[PDB]
Amino acid sequence: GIDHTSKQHKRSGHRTAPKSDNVYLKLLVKLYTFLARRTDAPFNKVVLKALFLSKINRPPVSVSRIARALKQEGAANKTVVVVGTVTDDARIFEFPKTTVAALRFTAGARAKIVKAGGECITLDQLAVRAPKGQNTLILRGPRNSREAVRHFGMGPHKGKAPRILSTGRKFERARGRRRSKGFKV
Amino acid sequence: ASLPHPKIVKKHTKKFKRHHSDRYHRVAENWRKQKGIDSVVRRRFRGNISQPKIGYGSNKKTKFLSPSGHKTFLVANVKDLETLTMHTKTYAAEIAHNISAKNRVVILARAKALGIKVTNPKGRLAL
Amino acid sequence: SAQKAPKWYPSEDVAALKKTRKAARPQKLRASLVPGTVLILLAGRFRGKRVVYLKHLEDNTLLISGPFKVNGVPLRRVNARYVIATSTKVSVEGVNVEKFNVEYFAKEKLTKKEKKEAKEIKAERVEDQKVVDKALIAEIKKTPLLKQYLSASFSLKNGDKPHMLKF
Amino acid sequence: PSRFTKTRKHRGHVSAGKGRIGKHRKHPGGRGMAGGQHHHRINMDKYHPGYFGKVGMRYFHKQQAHFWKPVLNLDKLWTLIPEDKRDQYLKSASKETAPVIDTLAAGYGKILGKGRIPNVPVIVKARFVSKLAEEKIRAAGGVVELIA
RNA sequence: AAAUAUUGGCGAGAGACCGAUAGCGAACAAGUACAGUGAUGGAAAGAUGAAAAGAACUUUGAAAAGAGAGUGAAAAAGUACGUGAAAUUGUUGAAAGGGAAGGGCAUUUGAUCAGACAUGGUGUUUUGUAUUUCACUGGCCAGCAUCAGUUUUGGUGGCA
RNA sequence: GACGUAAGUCAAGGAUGCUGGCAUAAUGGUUAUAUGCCGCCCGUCUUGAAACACGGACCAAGGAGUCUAACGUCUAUGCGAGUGUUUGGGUGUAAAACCCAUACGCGUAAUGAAAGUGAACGUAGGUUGGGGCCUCGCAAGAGGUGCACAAUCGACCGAU
RNA sequence: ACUAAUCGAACCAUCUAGUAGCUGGUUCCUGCCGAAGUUUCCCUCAGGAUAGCAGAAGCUCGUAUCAGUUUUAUGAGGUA
RNA sequence: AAGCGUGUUACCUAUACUCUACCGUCAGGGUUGAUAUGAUGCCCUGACGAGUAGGCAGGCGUGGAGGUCAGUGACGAAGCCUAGACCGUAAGGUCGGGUCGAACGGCCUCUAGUGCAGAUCUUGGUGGUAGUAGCAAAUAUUCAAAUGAGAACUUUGAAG
Repeated sequence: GIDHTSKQHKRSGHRTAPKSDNVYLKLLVKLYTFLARRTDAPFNKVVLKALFLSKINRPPVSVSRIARALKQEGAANKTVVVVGTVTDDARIFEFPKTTVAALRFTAGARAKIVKAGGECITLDQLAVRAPKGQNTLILRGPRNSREAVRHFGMGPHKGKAPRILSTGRKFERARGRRRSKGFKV
Repeated sequence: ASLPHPKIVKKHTKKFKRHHSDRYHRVAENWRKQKGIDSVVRRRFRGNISQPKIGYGSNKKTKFLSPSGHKTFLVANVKDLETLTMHTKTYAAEIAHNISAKNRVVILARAKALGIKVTNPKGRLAL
Repeated sequence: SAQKAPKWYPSEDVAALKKTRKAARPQKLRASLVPGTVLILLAGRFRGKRVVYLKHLEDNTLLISGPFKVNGVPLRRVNARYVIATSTKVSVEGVNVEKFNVEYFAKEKLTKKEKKEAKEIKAERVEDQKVVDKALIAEIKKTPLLKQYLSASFSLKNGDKPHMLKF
Repeated sequence: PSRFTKTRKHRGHVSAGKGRIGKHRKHPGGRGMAGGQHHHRINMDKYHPGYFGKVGMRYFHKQQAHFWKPVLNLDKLWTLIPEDKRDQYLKSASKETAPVIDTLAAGYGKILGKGRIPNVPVIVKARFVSKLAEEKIRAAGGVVELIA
């Protein structure tokens, strides 16, 4: 007998392999797991870990975010790495020249980078030039900006978005919402 | 004379029958849970049937092995045996029920000449 | 193809035996089993037969020769666990046991072809048995009643206690 | 499909996933949001505040046509111009002949003021504008013209 | 007029449909037999065999029918007819059996069942040159010796 | 590691050596019975079932968390500030497949009840922590940099 | 009382698969984890809603802001 | 005392603990410049394993769709029986024997009216209860001949 102090036979709770089925991605995973295991730089050990993430967990990193990382001093020549795809943007107008490696790039994204003189490559070519990740930088997409992130944390005095298919006046704007009617939250 | 293997043990030879399958002809012989609440067999009152559990698993280096020392593998024609010919040491060819006798004779002749062990050589023989 | 195939094909090469760290350590006999002591056979053709121990072999077995003229038991080899030693010890220095060895006790060549499906002592065996008993009979005769002791069988009485018996 | 529906896995278990004690009935708590004021009060309040009751005057025959009002933030302003001429227009800021953007033809109602447009002359023809969207484009030298 | 519905009727074509306790209630003489005064209700019942070639004829029996025979690829297809399961029953055989029997652990007994390796094989002259005509192995089960691990049980030594 | 001057040996990171008998019911399997001990009749309700609680004579077949409109979370996929061809049109080997314009939905701005109004002083702010990266550092470590994200204070739009 | 063996509201069909917090049943395997009968509110007491209790999906990180614990010091309590 | 009270030891046994083997789960890992079936694989280490409701995963099976196995098949498919065997922990699969006569499998994927012991379940069928209860109101029949194979019930006669 054992006084099991916790969840015995507990699973890690961390993704072991990407539960998706794209063979190319699994091929790419086989690349980094050899790299992460046989290297020492903690860089690749985190790039691979973020590779298992879901569609929501790999949000589209805007090239505008990329430009901001370029504006981050001490990183002018640093190559940019983004797990997940990268989209183009209309807010910005002049993207400084650099090289960016990421999963995917939209039609405008590839166009904007190339017409910026940039150099987009895959994670494979990323390994080729930077085995241990020489002067790289990892950029993660915004994760607290989805729909349902505003929908969690419900409760009175919580002030979070209410899940409602229909939206507008006379919907969730009655007693209990304003102290005028009944109470307020 | 195959690759020698660790000494064989099934670790529970007796087959698992459903509770009270003996006394009722409409209880299917194949094993099942019997997930009632009153069930004596659902929790293993000593002196009653022990439901299958992992610990009754065989050894990994014996899984799917014949007591003769082969992993059986059935066949239906000469061409299917060709994928086996190199591996006479580990796999044993086997003839299916739905193979004609005149088909069996050419199969057996081919297999025996190749020395591939066969596990139903005496089926549907003509005498 | 009513059963397609196993993809992962197991190997066929036999991995060699591990270099086990075991050695042929020589046998160390007991205190009561001394060359020249009187033994009693326990199991086999000659159960309960009084005999005399001659020489331990490199076959970790006991060359035993009760006087074949006396007990009708000729020279042969027995296993250590199957004999009880008796404090009665005789002299064996006067008899030589040099040429009794494993190849001399080679029973016969058995194979899978020249086999007697249905169902002749070597002459030289008799004389070497004779030459051994020459000194042995002259030796055993030095003390009274021992000839009869080696002649007679051995059997337990009623209620006699081996745990209390002193051989 | 159906073979992955866990009722298939559940098959054999007496309650089929709805409990031995509860013994899933037809409609225990009523139908719909029944009893929102009697025995569902807390859910209809602590998850859905402001459910029961009304507010605001009742608009009769409210036609969506009048309240059509797409929003065009100044960052999105340059999207209307074609990509091939977009770069051509970012460079060579031509006050003498500056591009026009027909947000109305683009079906964009009112110009808003998210800001940060390059200091180039741009003519904007939109139904509505803000206070500072005018200011920001005025700072960039652009003028705005009004079309219904 | 058109574009639009159509489970009625007819016609036409299809089905990732059902396959005779399903599918129309109805695959068959079904809205039938059958019940109810009536309003109504409402069945069960598809398949021998390629071909009836549907068992002539002989015989016992009053006859049915049986035994023969004969047709038939099959009569273990005979109109009580594709295959023919079980519950149930009979017969034979096998067993056991003192108010249950039935099951689990393991074993005896009895019945009954696959497997070894009997290898091209330490080769050893083809009767006008491919039988190595002696085996090399491990199949099973044991015993002994030496060990390693776990541990048990003493007996003796020195010491504080 | 020990023994060893070494050579190597070894009780040293998991059993070898030798011998015998048999090669089949011999071992083993299954089974039937007997034996020792044990075993309540199962499903369900209940705190409590073996119950003097209820269903269950038996057996074969049928037989029960499906479908869909709207969605939620999560995941997978494509695209991605867009997105969605299949309302329709063209086309066709023809209910297929392929192609195509239009708007149109949802997001790309919210906010008020409404009139309306509608998000940059700042490097899109600061602070704290923050993976990773970079500089130095044999290496700790030091710094610089800090994505996402956590909390806070700001700023801006709307409402009062 | 009787109104076709049906009567304190006949019978036939449709609505209609009327209804149900109530009873009964809910069909394969094996793994891994693993409960509650409690807060409050309800014409609420055989039921619901919530909080809790469970699993699963995981995510950010890597030895910590921790601990059904003791000790030091320091309180506070009105039971024996 | 085989009682009481007390104490000394020795001993017996739990799925208790310790050691080992094996299985599975989990955790940590290691495993590609010509070394491996080219990795959700293999390998190493260690810790664990109860459990209804409930949850999740990996699995077998049924009806069908697509592709594939130039799969099986009248010298015998499916089904069925089989104290015959084999494989799996099981879902089950495979083979052998017998009947049988015409379609059916394995793999990958897809789909579903998809897995039975229950529901005073349905339909159909057969039981023990069983050659038993019962076949007893109405006074009541008998002899003979005849038909007929067969007569208590048929005919007739003679009675009552």
